[PDB]
Amino acid sequence: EKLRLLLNDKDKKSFTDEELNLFLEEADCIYCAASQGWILKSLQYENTVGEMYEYKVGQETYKSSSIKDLVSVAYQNADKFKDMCTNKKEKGSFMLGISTEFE
Amino acid sequence: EKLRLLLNDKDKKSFTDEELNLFLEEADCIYCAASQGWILKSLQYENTVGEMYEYKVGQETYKSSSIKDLVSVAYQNADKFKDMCTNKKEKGSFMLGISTEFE
Amino acid sequence: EKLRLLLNDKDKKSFTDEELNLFLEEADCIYCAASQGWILKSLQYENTVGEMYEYKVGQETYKSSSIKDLVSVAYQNADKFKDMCTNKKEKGSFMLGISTEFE
Amino acid sequence: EKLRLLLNDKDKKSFTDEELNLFLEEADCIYCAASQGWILKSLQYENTVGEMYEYKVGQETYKSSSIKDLVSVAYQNADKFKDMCTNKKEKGSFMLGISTEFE
Amino acid sequence: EKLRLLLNDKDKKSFTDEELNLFLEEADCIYCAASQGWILKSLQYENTVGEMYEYKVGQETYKSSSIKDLVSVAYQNADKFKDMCTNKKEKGSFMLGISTEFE
Amino acid sequence: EKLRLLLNDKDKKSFTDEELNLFLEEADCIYCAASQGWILKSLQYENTVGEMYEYKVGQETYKSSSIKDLVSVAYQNADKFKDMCTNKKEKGSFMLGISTEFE
Amino acid sequence: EKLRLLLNDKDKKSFTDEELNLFLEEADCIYCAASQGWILKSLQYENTVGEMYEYKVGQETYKSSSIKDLVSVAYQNADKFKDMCTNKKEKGSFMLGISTEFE
Amino acid sequence: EKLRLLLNDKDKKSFTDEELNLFLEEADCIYCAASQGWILKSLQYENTVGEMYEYKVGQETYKSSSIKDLVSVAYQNADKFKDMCTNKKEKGSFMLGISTEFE
Amino acid sequence: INIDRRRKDIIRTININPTNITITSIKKTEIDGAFEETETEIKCVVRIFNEKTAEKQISSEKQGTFSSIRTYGMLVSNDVILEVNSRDSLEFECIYGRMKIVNIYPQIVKGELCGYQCSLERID
Amino acid sequence: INIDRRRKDIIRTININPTNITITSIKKTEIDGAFEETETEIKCVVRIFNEKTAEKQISSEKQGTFSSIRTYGMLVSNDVILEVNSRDSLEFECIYGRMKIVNIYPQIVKGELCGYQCSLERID
Repeated sequence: EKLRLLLNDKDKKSFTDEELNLFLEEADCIYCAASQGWILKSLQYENTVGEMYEYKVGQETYKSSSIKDLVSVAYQNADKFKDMCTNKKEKGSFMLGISTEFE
Repeated sequence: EKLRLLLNDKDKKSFTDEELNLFLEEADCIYCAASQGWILKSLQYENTVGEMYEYKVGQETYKSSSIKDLVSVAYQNADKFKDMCTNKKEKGSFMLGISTEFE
Repeated sequence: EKLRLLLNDKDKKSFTDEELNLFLEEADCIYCAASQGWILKSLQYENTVGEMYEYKVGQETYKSSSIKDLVSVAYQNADKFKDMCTNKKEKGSFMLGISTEFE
Repeated sequence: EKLRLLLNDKDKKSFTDEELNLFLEEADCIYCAASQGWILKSLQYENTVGEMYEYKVGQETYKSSSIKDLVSVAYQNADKFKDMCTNKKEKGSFMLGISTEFE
Repeated sequence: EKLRLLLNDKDKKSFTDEELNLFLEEADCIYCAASQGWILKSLQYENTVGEMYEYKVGQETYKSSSIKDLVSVAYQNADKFKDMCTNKKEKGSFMLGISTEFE
Repeated sequence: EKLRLLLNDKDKKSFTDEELNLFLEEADCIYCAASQGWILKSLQYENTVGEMYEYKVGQETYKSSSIKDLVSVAYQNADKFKDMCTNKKEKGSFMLGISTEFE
Repeated sequence: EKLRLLLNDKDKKSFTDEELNLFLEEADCIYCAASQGWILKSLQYENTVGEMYEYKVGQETYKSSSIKDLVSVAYQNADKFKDMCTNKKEKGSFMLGISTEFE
Repeated sequence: EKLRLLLNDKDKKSFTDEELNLFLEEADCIYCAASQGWILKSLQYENTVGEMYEYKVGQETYKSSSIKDLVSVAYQNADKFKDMCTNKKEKGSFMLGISTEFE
Repeated sequence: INIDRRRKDIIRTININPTNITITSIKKTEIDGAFEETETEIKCVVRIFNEKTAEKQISSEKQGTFSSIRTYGMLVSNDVILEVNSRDSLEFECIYGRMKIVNIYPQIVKGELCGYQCSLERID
Repeated sequence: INIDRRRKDIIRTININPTNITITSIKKTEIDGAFEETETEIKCVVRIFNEKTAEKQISSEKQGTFSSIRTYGMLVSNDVILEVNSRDSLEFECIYGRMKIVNIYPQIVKGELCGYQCSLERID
């Protein structure tokens, strides 16, 4: 199932199936749709991990990766998926003939 | 619904949908509207993170990404959307024929 | 309403309405007016957030973004609005003919 | 077994056999499957290390490599396998004859 | 009003209005006057920040941007106004004719 | 009054009026004289703010801009006044026409 | 014994013997096999020395080399063995006497 | 007066009047004398700051600019005086005629 | 520092993690060589935080047993004037023991009060 | 700080090195000027950590000898409400000596409780 593959290309439940179907309809190849999904997922880090990357309270301190690093990783994933899709699409160089009638 | 697609292309709760419709009617492609809206979103951070980006109270220390980093990610989102729109609009090179009158 | 659109494109309550009308008078395109407004808003940071960017008192430490970061972000916003206006007005390259009268 | 060789060529316990067979049937050479699977593995780090990469509890402190380093090594593995596949397919330069027809 | 425009461009009321009028008399354009006034304003930061920019008394610790950063923003403002005036005065390239004499 | 204009082009009560009018006699353009005064003022920082830029006594810490930063700012001011003088005197490029007598 | 030579080149007790035989069967030159083994050994560091490179507990702080340094050194070893293999295969430049039949 | 003009042009009360006069008869223009005297003053800092540039006694802490920064500013002063003197001597380009002899 | 900067900082800090409080003030006044107590109540939104890693003291005797700890600080805005003396007290009902305002550090800028930094005993 | 992050952090860090326990609560209630005790038990998965470096105090007199150290902390999620008081106690039979919850710091975010930071004595 294409949608299951796309979820496995995006670490599963952050979107709902309607968005995934819309992405698949956006581009025929799954990897371009996955790249677009990754770009859109990079937006959602503003809520998943807010700007507060580090905090200390009581005897506990937790230092999460800042939002810039996470979006950088998301864009890197999107770029890799786009490159893989173009690799699937792009063909090599060619040389062909020419002919025009004459009399 | 293109309004819903835009609200997906941004975060959902920080704007009134009427000015989103204003953006939508101000530009044909929705991605340009989303990019402009992301710049508008970037404008907000001067209050949130400009005033105070890391503070300490007693034993509690809270840190968040600077205004530079948050504005950087917001501009990155806007420029990625602009590039996506331009690639949707662009077309490859061509080779056309010339023809002029003569007798 | 043009004034509301400027007051959203340029964050609100730093300026007064007659000043905004003067800005819109200075340039027909709203984005040039917003760019100028942002540039003259960056000057306000000398008062809203003085040179004192960090201070510890008692058991509270607050670290605001320095004036250089805020004014740099304001200049980025101004440059982005100028770029948006130039993209709005600019037309592409194109050929034309020449015709010289001759007996 | 090709599936066994793939499970060796990347980590072993983190994926079900179905999606590995999916990778195997996606591309002919197993190294391409290993590279794609390594990128898919690299996706996982948004949860494990993105949410927290170093934390302190009482006198206990724990630090781990940030998400940037982990995805860097994962992408390095994927790219190395891609290069390995291409070199396996690579062939040297050649010099061939031409044969037209004439009478 | 010209004096009010200068008092707005330059941050309001650090200098006597009479020498502001002197600046206005120096150059007709308001923007050149504002740029020169901003350099003159930058001159004063020596007293404010040169001899002390971060100090600590008892528990209280106060820090402010160095003299170099404040002078940098002030010079950036002056240079920006200079650029604005020059672009206001500039004119595009164009082609012209020639007409000599002969008999 | 030229002397007051110079005492505003460089901060006050550090030079006696004989030095000021000597500078003015040295160069008609008051900005060149102000640049000369500013470079000569840069030497004063050896006394006004000695090499000791930071010290702590008891529970009272003071940190001042180093002498290098102050002289750098003074030289920057002198260069800006020199540039203003050059922009005042300099005229643009232009063509001429030669004519030589001949029989 | 070739397997002993590889298990001394590629450090021992990581892989079992049959896959070493597979490595040797994959490439006649033992150094290419050792490079292959090293690149596949670099994946083992994800388990032997996890992402957690440093920790403190009680009165024991242990700082180990991060996974990035270990995998980088493994790649250095693989590249060194690849270069040594190519050095074994390498032959110098050549010039030969071309000829062709003719009447 | 040349001796007084030099004692102004270099920071006062560091050299005997004999040495200053020696500089005066050394070079025609007083600015070259000031530059050389500034180099000679720069020589002094080895004793003042080479042996100690930041010390701490008890609670009290004292820091000063390193010898590198101080000799740097002194050399900057000397070099700037030298350049200013050369610029005073500097003259622009010229076009001159030629007049040979011929019967 | 400006007064408005401090006001913004304290109000923001209180509003990150505010808690509604009902401080009950019991002021002792000398009357004929003894005290007459006038109990008054006030309400203030307040942020509570850890200032010290202190240890819980227990004081058991024939008068009774009570255990207090000095861990928790407290930060409150300028909206209400507070004063704690030997003869005055300010306490309130937190669900985890009653807190008691031991000391009040008034955050003053240029002689203008802008908020109180405070320290508490959480009397169990 | 959004509360969900605090909850996720506490649940994770508990799950990094969890230990099952059976906290037994003995709550004294005043009855006719004396205490009536009601013993209850609760189970929680909890992480135990060092929070101080301290020496083992030893108390030895005619009542009996017991030695306690006040180094170990504790971190427990929001799943169960805990209260330790002058009249209430919480203990659990961990091997290597009985543990006793001296103090409970409640981790509150915007007035909603999402875990307790906690301190222990290891009564040998």
